[PDB]
Amino acid sequence: VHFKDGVYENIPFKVKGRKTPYALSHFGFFAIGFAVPFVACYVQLKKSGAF
Amino acid sequence: MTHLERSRHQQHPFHMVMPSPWPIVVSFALLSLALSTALTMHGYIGNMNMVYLALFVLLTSSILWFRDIVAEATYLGDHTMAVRKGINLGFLMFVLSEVLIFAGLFWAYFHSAMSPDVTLGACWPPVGIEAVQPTELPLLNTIILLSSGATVTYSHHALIAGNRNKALSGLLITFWLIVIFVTCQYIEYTNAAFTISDGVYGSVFYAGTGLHFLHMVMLAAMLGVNYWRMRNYHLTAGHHVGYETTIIYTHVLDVIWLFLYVVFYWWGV
Amino acid sequence: GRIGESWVITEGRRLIPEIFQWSAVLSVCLGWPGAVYFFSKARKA
Amino acid sequence: KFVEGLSNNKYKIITGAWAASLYGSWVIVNKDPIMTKAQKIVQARMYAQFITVGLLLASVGLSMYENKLHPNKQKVNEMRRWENALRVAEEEERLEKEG
Amino acid sequence: DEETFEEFTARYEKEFDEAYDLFEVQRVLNNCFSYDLVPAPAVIEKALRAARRVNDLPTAIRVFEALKYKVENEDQYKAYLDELKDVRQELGVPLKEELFPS
Amino acid sequence: MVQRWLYSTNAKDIAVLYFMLAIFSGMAGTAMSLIIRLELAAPGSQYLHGNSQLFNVLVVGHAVLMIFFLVMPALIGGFGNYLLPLMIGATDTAFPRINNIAFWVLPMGLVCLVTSTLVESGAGTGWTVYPPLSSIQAHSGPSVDLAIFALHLTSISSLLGAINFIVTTLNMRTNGMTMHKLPLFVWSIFITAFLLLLSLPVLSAGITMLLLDRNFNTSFFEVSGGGDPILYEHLFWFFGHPEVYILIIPGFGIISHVVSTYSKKPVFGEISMVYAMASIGLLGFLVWSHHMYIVGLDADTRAYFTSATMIIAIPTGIKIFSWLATIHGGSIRLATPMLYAIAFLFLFTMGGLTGVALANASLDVAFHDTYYVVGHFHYVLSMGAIFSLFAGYYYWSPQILGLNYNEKLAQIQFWLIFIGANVIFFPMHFLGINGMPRRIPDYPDAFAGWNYVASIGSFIATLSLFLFIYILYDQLVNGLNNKVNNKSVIYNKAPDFVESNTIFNLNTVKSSSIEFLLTSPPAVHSFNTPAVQS
Amino acid sequence: ANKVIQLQKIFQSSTKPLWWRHPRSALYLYPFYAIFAVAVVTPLLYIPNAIRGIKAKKA
Amino acid sequence: DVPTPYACYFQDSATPNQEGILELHDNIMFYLLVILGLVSWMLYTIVMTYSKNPIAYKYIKHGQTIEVIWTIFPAVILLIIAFPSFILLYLCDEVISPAMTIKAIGYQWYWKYEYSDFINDSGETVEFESYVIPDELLEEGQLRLLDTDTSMVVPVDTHIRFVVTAADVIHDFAIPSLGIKVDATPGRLNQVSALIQREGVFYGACSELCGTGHANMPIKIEAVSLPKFLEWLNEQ
Amino acid sequence: SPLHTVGFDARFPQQNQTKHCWQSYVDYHKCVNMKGEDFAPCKVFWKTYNALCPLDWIEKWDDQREKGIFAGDIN
Ligand code: HEA
Ligand code: HEA
Ligand code: CUA
Ligand SMILES: [Ca+2]
Ligand SMILES: [Cu+2]
Ligand SMILES: [Mg+2]
Repeated sequence: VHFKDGVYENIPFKVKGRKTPYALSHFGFFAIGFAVPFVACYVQLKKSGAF
Repeated sequence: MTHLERSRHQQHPFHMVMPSPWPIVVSFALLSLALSTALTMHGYIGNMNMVYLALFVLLTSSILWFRDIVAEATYLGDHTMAVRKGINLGFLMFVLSEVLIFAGLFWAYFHSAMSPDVTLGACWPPVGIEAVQPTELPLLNTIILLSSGATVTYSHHALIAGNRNKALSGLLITFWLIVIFVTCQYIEYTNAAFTISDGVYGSVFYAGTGLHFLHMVMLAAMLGVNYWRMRNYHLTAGHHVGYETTIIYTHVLDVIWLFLYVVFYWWGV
Repeated sequence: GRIGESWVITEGRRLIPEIFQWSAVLSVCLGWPGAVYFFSKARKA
Repeated sequence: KFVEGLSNNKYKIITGAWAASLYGSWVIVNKDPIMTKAQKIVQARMYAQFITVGLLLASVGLSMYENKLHPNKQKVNEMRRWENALRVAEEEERLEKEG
Repeated sequence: DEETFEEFTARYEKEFDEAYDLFEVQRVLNNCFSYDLVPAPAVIEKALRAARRVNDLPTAIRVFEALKYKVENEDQYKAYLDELKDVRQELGVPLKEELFPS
Repeated sequence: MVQRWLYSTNAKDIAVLYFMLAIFSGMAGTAMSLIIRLELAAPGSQYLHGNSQLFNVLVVGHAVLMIFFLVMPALIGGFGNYLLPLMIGATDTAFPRINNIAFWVLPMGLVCLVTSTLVESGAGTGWTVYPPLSSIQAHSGPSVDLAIFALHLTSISSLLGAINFIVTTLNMRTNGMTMHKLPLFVWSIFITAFLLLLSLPVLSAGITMLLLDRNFNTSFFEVSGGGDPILYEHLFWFFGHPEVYILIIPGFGIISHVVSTYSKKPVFGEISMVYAMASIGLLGFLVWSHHMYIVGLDADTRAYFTSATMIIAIPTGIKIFSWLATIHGGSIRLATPMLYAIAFLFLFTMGGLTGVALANASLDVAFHDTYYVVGHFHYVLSMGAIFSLFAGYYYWSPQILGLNYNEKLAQIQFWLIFIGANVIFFPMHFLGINGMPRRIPDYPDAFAGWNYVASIGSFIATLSLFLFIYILYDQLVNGLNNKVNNKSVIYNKAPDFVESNTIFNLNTVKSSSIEFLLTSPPAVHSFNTPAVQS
Repeated sequence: ANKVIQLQKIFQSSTKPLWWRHPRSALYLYPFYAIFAVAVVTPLLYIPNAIRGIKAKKA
Repeated sequence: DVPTPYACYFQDSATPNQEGILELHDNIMFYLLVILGLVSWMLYTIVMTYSKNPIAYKYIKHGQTIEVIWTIFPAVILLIIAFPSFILLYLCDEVISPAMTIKAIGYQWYWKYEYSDFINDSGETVEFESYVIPDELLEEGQLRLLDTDTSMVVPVDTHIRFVVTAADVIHDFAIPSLGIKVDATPGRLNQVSALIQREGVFYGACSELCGTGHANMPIKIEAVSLPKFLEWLNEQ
Repeated sequence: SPLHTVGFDARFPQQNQTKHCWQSYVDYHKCVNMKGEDFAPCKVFWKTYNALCPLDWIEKWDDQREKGIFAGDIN
């Protein structure tokens, strides 16, 4: 398929024309990744009665 | 041809594949298969219906992928000479990877057999294990594989030689001999004394020859699809690459069955 | 011919300060745990 | 005489004979070139393993040529090993009694 | 290259004589100062005349800046400036230190 | 939007999906290492209320995420799939649906690894999942099965991509490019793909053997039944040392590009670098039992393995001396990829010298399963491969994104990670030489002194990672303005000393590969007509 | 029965996606999406019981 | 004999094996420091004299007369560091005429020791399990995560042979100041030797991931003179 | 010194000594059928297997020889 060229069309995510700020998507993409081991820690500590 | 008309083609011999859903569909099928078997192995799912559904979805998605490959190769004319060379090289790297899987399994057999344990009795095959004798049915299984290669060789060279009936019949004989081998392996597995739980001997034996069994049932499947495509005139006299990969596959399953034969049935008894 | 100042002088006056700079950079790059041990209580000071 | 002396080199000569038959039949199948290299490989290999399976049933033929020499092995030199492991315990017991 | 120094000078004299524009004289000057030798006075003279033919003045200043960076001493630089003085004053190019005095 | 990214069939899109997954999983693994290192900061239970199983599960997740979900899909998956077709002049890879499924089987390995963490207790077994600990007696439940399936899906991806790479650079090279005239990064991905193709089968065999042992009552490594776990150690480490050379060889290619373009002179003896990489890849299959020096081998076994582990210091030494020779006599332009490459050239050699300390089995009885080994491999991993990965990002990001990064922030980020990584991983040699064992959540109180300074350095490293996240945000938002103001380096090569500022303007890029000649962000159809080379 | 030219003339002169161009593609493709849609979301429903520790009923 | 805070070197040796391991390590570290000084000096001087170099010598590519030298010179330094390593490797393996055997069996999170020579007047085999003293029952002055309730007592100036195995998973019998590190796998029996040269007490730990009690699994060896060993063995 | 131990044996002079204790066990228990009681050098085998083979294995193998599940030849 012929796809669009340009500067922002090579990324799966939207940066420029958005109704929400981009830093929402950007930093919530990485805070979820930083927060998977904390969800892991929480459920394996609630399973072991420490909470 | 003129510049104006040469400009309406690709300028390079390589297949620019159209976007297709089957990569992500097979990926989700492998996900469902993994998540279903890891929960039915431990009882969090009642029956095997989820694993059966997942394997069925995996198989049908692979079939739709292969259907699109057949459509590209036959009905759109997208497989040039460079693409053929690339497909043959990719299949050769694939069969090298599978020969290396079998080399790992042969390493497992040899590490158990070169100097065995004390819990089997410094013995190979272990005490109480009634080993499969190499003379009765596995000799017939070597014979119907060395003959299946001889059938598929003349089927191939008669496909090149212009003959139609002499190639279809040779392919049919090859396919039926492969399913003769698979039913004989099923008969051996039923009338075998030891099981896969009977120690490390049953482990390594059934691992090696059962991986070969699975490769042979996929070989019977691809011999069947080659018969279908040869009867329905998809395969041609100069452009038959899936047939060629199946011939390579037969002739490597032959030699690894021979190594399985002389190791698992002659040296290891 | 060998016009000008000698090459031992020309390259000694270039290589001499960089030896000392390399010594300083190497000792701060390797002996930086000595600066933690010196202020740790295990030295009893 | 020679028979067991290279019948315990039994599965080390037949794989060498397989390699000899494939890599020897390779030049006879490659001296007349019009086929592609893959067809030459599969036909040379098809001849070569007919040779190794025929030589392997000659292998079992030799296997019962050869042990009418001495009957009932797989134990009659576990006899050897256990017999002298036994009286090498004897050689130690004595001069620790008298040493 | 198993080149002697004399083959270098005779190669680069006729290499500077065959440059025909500003890209070529700057290119040839670059890849003659990119060797492990200060060029001889004759090829520096040929470089000056070549920059005269293309009519670019800062390249004939950058020639002397380059050999200042290229020689080992400042007395080798002053030896170049002695018997390259006649061609430099004939062409009328200034050295960079006397043009931009610090 | 669904056909470009879900149904994808061009390599340059699959590469950025690989890169997004890689940096997501690297945030996950860095969080796991922060939890590990925060628990290890002082003796006694600190943050996880006892619960050493959770510590072990986090160590497993940290190792598996950082190896199989950051470094491999970053280096091979992103940079190879992006750059090897562009540097051999291929329009795309051969077999592109294979190239798409080799990405999309990685989120599925990720979700099964995360639910491996969430089921009964997680698989706390090390990343080398040794039986009988990894069996069904010592690990009851679906944790280890799901971890094994994560390894299966990652091995499927890295085998299919390896086949794809081998065929697409043996078959789709452009019309002047013989094999001797390849770039060094293409040779890196080539040799890496052969190591993958030759080594991933034995790993898949070993962990399928383990899975059948766990669930199907078979006995490959069950002692009461005839097994041997040393067979698992052999079958694992026959993959495990080729795996760590797979991790480093594209780093060698990235460094050989960066060092040459920021020294402004070509690599000293390029074909000997290709020979050295091929010798490392060949000799990496002959050294696997240097991880098994303690298990009880013979003396001649260990003598051969010290010899073979020692003689791989020769081609790596050839590569590193060639890097010093190709920066000698140059015109160094100290940009951020050059800073990362010089830091590679120092810290990788320190890790390799501790590696040749470990190569002696005579001496490895003093260092096995200690934090000395942890120091060696975290040097050559988080300062070899991570530094070459950062170098590749800062080297290719403005070209293949179209957006420049803040240069001062990039150098701040470099100096923070170079300080912080040294502060983590340099005292680990002191701990390991004094006898501190591996994989312990708690230690004797005499090991507190270097553990505290290591976990202080951990915060410097993750602070520089957070700075890198902000650098990505500033590149994606203000990347068109960074070209206009003087916040970024626009040209990675300055003019030569006699090259005018106007004669530089007709020849702005002077590269020996196609990647920097393309249009910024490169076209969806690059190479309509094929590129040509003498 | 040698329909290959007649099928070439359909597959090349078509607008639909390649897995839809055959006339019999609605018979394969519509059941497969339902079977696939249940096959990928039914283990995801059992994921919470596997987290909690609730085994299925067998006796 | 015990780790010290902020240490950076080996523990103090007690066997000839460990005192040879220390000398081989220092001999390797000698040439390693030579090579490190070379490459760090080059890496300093190159980026400090060619960062300010505006003309790059872009025609230096081959260097034939010195590529052979930096291929050959690493090989001879490998040979020099490999000469004593082989001697130590073939010295530490021989277990020749030992005066004592001791079996050490790693169970999950205790060690089980077994003197099996019947040199006693009781004539029976001596076994005991040595558990970590837990943190709440440590009486004052005891070393946390190192002290045990029972101890392994060994005479000095005696060739001892440690036969090491396990029961369920892979453990590691490791004492660094004695310089023994030996994997306890549940299928086989390994052996190491030692000759303790000085009396004292030497600590070690399980250096193989056993599970959730892996940190709580220490080794404690009291080496005494042979009278005191005999009077210890007369009870247990 | 009253201290005496198994010496090294030329059949097994390497690090692994599993087939030292197993071989001396099977050699001891295949004494006393062919050899019998009160035979003076089958305590050589006895000291060799009980000095270096662990108690779990000894009682497992003695249980197995009372089973008929012992994988040696001592009958
Ligand atoms: C890829 C390899 C890799 C990397 C990078 C790391 C990085 C770190 N690791 Fe570790 N580690 C291992 C591989 C790695 N590790 C392995 C294999 C084990 C063995 C497990 C076992 O014993 O079974 C281990 C175990 C291990 C231990 C030993 C603990 C034990 O034995 O149980 C410790 C000690 O604290 C540790 C801590 C850290 C810390 C603080 C970092 C920090 O350095 C993190 C800082 C690093 C960064 C901030 C990198 C930048 C982040 C990115 C995401 C790059 C993004 C850039 C682009 C995408 C262009 N990890
Ligand atoms: C990035 C991947 C990577 C790389 C490149 C290396 C490189 C090397 N490694 Fe390492 N290693 C690992 C990843 C890596 N390693 C991992 C992940 C583990 C632990 C696994 C686990 O247990 O979980 C490990 C552990 C490990 C062990 C196992 C020890 C143990 O577990 O007890 C050994 C043993 O020999 C070893 C040695 C080496 C050697 C000799 C090199 C050499 O290739 C290094 C060569 C480089 C140099 C030698 C320096 C440069 C050369 C010169 C300057 C020339 C002059 C120098 C000389 C002549 C010496 N390392
Ligand atoms: Cu026992 Cu770790
Ligand atoms: Ca702690
Ligand atoms: Cu390794
Ligand atoms: Mg270990």
